[PDB]
Amino acid sequence: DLKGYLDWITQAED
Amino acid sequence: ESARREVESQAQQQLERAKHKPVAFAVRTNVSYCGVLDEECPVQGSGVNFEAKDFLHIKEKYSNDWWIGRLVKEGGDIAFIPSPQRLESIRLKQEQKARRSGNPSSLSDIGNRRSPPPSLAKQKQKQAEHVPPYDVVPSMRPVVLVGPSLKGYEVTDMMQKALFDFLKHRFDGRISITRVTADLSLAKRSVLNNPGKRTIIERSSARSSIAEVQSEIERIFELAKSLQLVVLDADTINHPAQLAKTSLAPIIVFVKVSSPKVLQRLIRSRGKSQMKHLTVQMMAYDKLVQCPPESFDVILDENQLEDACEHLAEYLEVYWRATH
Repeated sequence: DLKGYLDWITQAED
Repeated sequence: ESARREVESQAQQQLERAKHKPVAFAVRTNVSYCGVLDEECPVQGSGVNFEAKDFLHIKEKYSNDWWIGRLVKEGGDIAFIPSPQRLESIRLKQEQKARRSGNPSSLSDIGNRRSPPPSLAKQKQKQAEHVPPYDVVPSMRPVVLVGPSLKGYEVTDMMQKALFDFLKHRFDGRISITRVTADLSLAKRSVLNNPGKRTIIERSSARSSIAEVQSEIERIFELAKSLQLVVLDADTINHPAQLAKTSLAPIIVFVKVSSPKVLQRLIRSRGKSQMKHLTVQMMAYDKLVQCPPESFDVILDENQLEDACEHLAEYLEVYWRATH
C-alpha cells in the first residue's frame, strides 16, 4: 500500500 | 371520447419530434411517486417509476400542470413529470385518504364536535421551513475530490492534481476544469429574497465576500448547461456534510489511505514544513472516515494508481452514455 501511494504522491509535481 | 384519443396522438407525435432536441434544464426530486399510476397523465403507460432523490432532465414545455422529461438511466425513454403545483396537489391527496387531517380526533368521537378543517389543516400553514418538493439543481451533478485531509498542503495537492491530469487527458475535448477560490459551503436558497443586492449599501453583507459566493453558484449552472463534464478544484471542502444540504449535490468521490500508519509514514518523508501540520492533518483523517460510506458516491481505496483511475473512469463513462 506504500509503494503505490509514494510514487504517485510525488510524480504529479516533481 | 374523441378528445382524449386525439390529444393522445398529438402528444405522442410531439414526443417523437422532440426526441432530438437539446436539453433545457433539470430538477431533482425528494419524494416517492410514480408517473404511471396517476390517472391525470395526458399519456398513459409512458410514465416514470422514480423514487426519492432521483434526477430528471427536462427539454420542452407542455403546460403548467405537466412537463416532458427523460431519465438519466442508460437507454432512458421520455416520460411525464408532474408540475410542482401538481405534485403539491397530489401531496394533499396523500394526506386526505386518512380518517382525519386537522385537529378533531376520530377516537370513537362522532356527532358532537364537527370541527370544520381550519387553515391549519391545509397547505397554507406549516410554512416555517416549507421544503420545496422540486429544486432547480444544475443540469448534471459536478465531480469533486475530497480527502484524505485538508487541501493546500503538500501531501494532498498532487494526488488530486494528478487525478485531474488523468481526467483532463482522457476526456480531452469534453472536459472543463476551473479553480474556484470562492467558498462553496454557503450555497443557500432560503435565507432572503436578495441578500446584498448592491455593493454600495456599506452593510455587513454588502462589504463581505458573500456576494462572491452566490455569484459563483450561477456560473456552475451555466457551465453545467453546456453539457460538458466539469470538475471543481475548490479547496474549501473537507467533509461531504458541508455540501450535503446545498443544491449543487456534487459527486462525492472519496480517496482514502488503507491505514493511518501508511499516511503517517508518507507525511514524514515529505519535508520539515509538513510535520508541523501533521497533528491537524490526522484530525481530518479520522473524522472523514467516520462518515458512513453511503454518504459518499464512489470510493477510491485501491493502493495502485492504475486500479483507481479506471475504476473512476468507468463510473464517469457510464454517466456520459446513460445521460445520452
